[PDB]
Amino acid sequence: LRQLNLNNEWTLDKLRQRLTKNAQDKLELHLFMLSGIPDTVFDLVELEVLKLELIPDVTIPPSIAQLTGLKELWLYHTAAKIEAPALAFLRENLRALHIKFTDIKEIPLWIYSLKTLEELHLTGNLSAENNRYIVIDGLRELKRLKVLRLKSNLSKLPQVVTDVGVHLQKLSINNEGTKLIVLNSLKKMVNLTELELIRCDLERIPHSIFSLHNLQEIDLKDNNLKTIEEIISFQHLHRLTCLKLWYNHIAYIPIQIGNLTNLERLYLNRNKIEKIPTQLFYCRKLRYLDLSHNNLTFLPADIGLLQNLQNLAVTANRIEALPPELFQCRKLRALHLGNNVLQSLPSRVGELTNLTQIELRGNRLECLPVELGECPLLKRSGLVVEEDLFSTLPPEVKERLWRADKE
Amino acid sequence: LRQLNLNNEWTLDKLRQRLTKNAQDKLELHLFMLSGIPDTVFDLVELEVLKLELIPDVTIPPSIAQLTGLKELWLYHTAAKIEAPALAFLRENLRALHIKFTDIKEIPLWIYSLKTLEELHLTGNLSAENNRYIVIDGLRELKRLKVLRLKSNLSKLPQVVTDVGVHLQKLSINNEGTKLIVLNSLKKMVNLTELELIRCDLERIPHSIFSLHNLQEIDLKDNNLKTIEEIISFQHLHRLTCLKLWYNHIAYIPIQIGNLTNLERLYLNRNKIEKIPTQLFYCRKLRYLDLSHNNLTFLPADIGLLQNLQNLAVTANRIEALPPELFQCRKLRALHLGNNVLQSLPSRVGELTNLTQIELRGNRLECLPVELGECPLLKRSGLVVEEDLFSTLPPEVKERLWRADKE
Amino acid sequence: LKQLNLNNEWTPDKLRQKLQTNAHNRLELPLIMLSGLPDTVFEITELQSLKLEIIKNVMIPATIAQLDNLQELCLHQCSVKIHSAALSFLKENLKVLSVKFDDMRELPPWMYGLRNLEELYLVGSLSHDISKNVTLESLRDLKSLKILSIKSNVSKIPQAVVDVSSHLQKMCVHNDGTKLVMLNNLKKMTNLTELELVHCDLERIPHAVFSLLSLQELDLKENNLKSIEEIVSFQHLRKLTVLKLWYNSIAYIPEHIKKLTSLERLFFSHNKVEVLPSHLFLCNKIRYLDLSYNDIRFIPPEIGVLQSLQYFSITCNKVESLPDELYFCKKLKTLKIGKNSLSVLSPKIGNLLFLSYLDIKGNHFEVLPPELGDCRALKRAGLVVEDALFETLPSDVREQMKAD
Repeated sequence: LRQLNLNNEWTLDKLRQRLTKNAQDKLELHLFMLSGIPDTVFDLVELEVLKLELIPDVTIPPSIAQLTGLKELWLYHTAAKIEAPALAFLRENLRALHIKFTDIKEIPLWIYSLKTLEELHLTGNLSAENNRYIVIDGLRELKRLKVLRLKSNLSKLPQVVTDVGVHLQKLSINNEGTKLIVLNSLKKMVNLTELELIRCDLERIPHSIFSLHNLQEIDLKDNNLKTIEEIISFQHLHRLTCLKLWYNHIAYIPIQIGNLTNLERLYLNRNKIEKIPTQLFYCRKLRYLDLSHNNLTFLPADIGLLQNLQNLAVTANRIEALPPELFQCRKLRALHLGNNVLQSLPSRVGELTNLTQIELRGNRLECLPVELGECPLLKRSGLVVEEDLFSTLPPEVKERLWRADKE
Repeated sequence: LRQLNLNNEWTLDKLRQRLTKNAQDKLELHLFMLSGIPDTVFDLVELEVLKLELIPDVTIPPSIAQLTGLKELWLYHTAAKIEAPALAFLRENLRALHIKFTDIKEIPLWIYSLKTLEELHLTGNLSAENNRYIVIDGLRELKRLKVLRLKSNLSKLPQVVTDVGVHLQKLSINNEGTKLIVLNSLKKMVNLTELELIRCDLERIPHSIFSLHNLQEIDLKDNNLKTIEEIISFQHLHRLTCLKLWYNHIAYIPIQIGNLTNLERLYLNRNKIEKIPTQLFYCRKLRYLDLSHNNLTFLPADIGLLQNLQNLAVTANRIEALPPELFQCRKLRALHLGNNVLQSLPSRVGELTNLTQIELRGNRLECLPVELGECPLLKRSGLVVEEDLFSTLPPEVKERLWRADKE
Repeated sequence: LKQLNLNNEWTPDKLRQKLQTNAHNRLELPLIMLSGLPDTVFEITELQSLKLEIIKNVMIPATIAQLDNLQELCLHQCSVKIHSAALSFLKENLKVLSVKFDDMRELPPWMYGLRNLEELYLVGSLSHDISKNVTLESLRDLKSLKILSIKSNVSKIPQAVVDVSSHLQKMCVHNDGTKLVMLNNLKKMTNLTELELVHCDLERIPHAVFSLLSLQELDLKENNLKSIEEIVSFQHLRKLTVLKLWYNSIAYIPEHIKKLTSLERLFFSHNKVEVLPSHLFLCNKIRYLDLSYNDIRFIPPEIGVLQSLQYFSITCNKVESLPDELYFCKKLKTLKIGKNSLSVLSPKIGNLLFLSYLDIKGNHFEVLPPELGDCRALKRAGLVVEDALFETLPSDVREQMKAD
């Protein structure tokens, strides 16, 4: 009766108004804390990502044949039983499955039978006595798996991912404070383009990343990296373009980062770096130089050489004066200067054209110069600043910026 | 009473609302999960593809004789019962018939008396214990059959299939990760003009393929081919117009494959090809080409030799520029060059007025050249250009682009 | 049941779409007109501030421990209680507070129990029984309090202010028409740098303000100061660079301002000064001199010493004659002479290479000279002139400032 009633109450139009969109611009539906799953949800055709959160012991009806645009099944603490025609349909249609569970028995055993699945997000402890990676020993049946997110407190990386990683292209491992004994086991895992070791408390960069060659996006967030001196060997990685060495204990940058000419985004924010060596400023390909929440006191003039820089975020630093050479780079799109100790912003910012959002609120800025209104694409939403600082601009220039807010 | 309720529930107007069209541009009517078949759905003479997916207790009255365009019967998981007058009507109008079945349980029995249909599809495991391809032995009365497509995970090649296929034109075999033991038994299959082997995981080209002089299309998609050393024996054939070795791991394509002049369409995308040789492009009438998701580091010389082409797929490789090699081609219409490290578009691509599409989903272009403003034929909907990249064109050029989008 | 209904009423999606930014550039939740806090607030762990507006008898759970990014609270008319582990977490995490008390109970006694407090904004309506506030005298617990903005009727300065004499750096009062007395407390400020006594009903400069020894910015706005006379001891405020004395009734500036040679920001606008002194111009260090809407008759020719002056707002004054000595100073960047009593504009203006602001609206002029094209840093948007006088310019002179 309750399942039938849930099918009855959850009408089609209220589901249509319940539809949302995700970060991937796919139609979305979050089912949170229901007795079962409505059949009118399964009657939908435009839905792309359905989100099953806290659904106790439901069975998937075969009416999922109507859910043709369904590609991402999101399973949060949901013990799901499956019908055979719906199992075949999900085998031939479903391509992204995220599994969060509190018990290792909560993960469905039919996820191994899926063949069109490429993205898996196993968040929750896979490491248990006699169930340590033996439950997921069935991901050998998975063939096209390319994204394998593991927020699972893994003490040591599984041998099963060493077996699978020939075809794996992304390995996001979050242990939330447990160190990996990598043992250079990623050599058999040759097809990775992205590696996101987040909150692993590694305290040092392992040599498995160095043995690999195909990586282009390396994230070592919150690994407690006190020293990053190994990066001299990173010239071996000819394809890396995003070295996200943020949220670590990095206090300095070795000069061998100048050998890394292939970097495009260098996310060093929320670190303890106090001085930028000029060798880091050799890399012409840097586009997103985020050094926010750090100990930088001055900005070198060689930043004018970095012509491809777009978003220079030095938020909450000790930079007192911006050099004029900072405005030599004309591609600055988002100058995040907030929470700094900038005494005065030079008028050379009027030469910049790509600037769309500049952050000056929270600074020692005495007054806003008139030339700040010379940027065409800048608007009030982009120009976030204190109201009295906004009032320093001429009412005709203020009219121009208020019009950019309006028009 | 049940049929009366179904007739009232599914009115003629409701069916017209559900009237869709398939890939063959034929009128489809997806009837799924109904307790009974309707009569108004047979009242509509416009229907061409009668779809019956998972509809139990099916007993088709002679009002199916009311259908005029009925040449397709997609009966999936459907046990169809048809009277003699309606069966005789099917014996003069029905042409194509797709069956989805769970072994013998959902296989119709009236299909053998049908002798005037021309197409047929099958799907469902057939190699059962003590019943090795014994359930498909009744397809001998079908003389006008021309198209037979199979996806039945065959562990071995059925001898009944070899006996049946005498009057066959198109045959596609899908094993979804199972070995296909041809064992040189396809030499009898002389009448085959298209042979598709999708996911046969062969890792070797069977020697029976080299005996058929009617095959224009050879398809070996997802066969996990690494070293193609059997194309030397393909020199005996003089009918293959398009090889399909895509979604494989072919590290390199040997020299001898440049001796096939009759080849007109190369689908080799998502492979392991590192450098494609110039000698391979001695065949210059490669109208269609698929080489995306590969490891090409530069576009080689004898692309300049190519003249009788219409597209090249260069998506996701390591090519930096459009060289004069692609610029000696004067008939390209679609460029699949997205998410690449393509540094720039040189000038002569602005002479390519007959440019249906470009693909630039993440490419590293500095800016679109003004020579692209030389072609008003390419419209904003016609080409796929990033918004930040598209806006760099002159305001007159951008206004003309939006105008031609309206015009 | 109220909390159960509230949790169902306010789903985490609704609070996520409610998210916005505050005036301190922090992620703030503006919870306004509610019965209590929802339990789905703490699922947004990226939050940095909550604005609680008129949400009384609220009990904060320990689940606030999930708000790791939280560093600010803004309590607006909220009689909020907290739980012990939540109290410890906000003691170990919070930095900024801003509590408004329309009623005394809306000011919570728990908020002084923290020690990681840096900035406090004590807006509200304090009773005149100020020394009885033992809740105030708990600011000695705060070992990092540097900003203290009390927007309330502070008649007598608390000894709570005495207990935070050293660690405080910004001190702000909006006394709102009440005389500020018991000066010995403000004498006890040792390391205070910014004193913001806005409308403390000060009939002159208090001796407490002058007993400051480490001040850097003094604001006596809307304080009816009679004179600036004790300045023989402003020389000990060598750290002072900002003097904010506008919207006042001062009628003269004596020579004594020569004592401070580090003065940069000087505010004397909307005052009762009828003639600007020359001994004010004798100081040359002054870079910011604000005298808008004053009653100044004329500028003595000693203003040529003021070369470092980058801001001389004499706009909307009574000034009829402007000497040529002011145009000798080329560093003047922000110059406003709008709505003044001038007759003609000086042709010699081209030496002002760094001149972004020029405002001449409302003032009577006969003919705009071509020498307005001689200004280099001038901009058409920066040169606020009427459309009729915009017509009375040569086309090349128009394009000189119009074309960027």
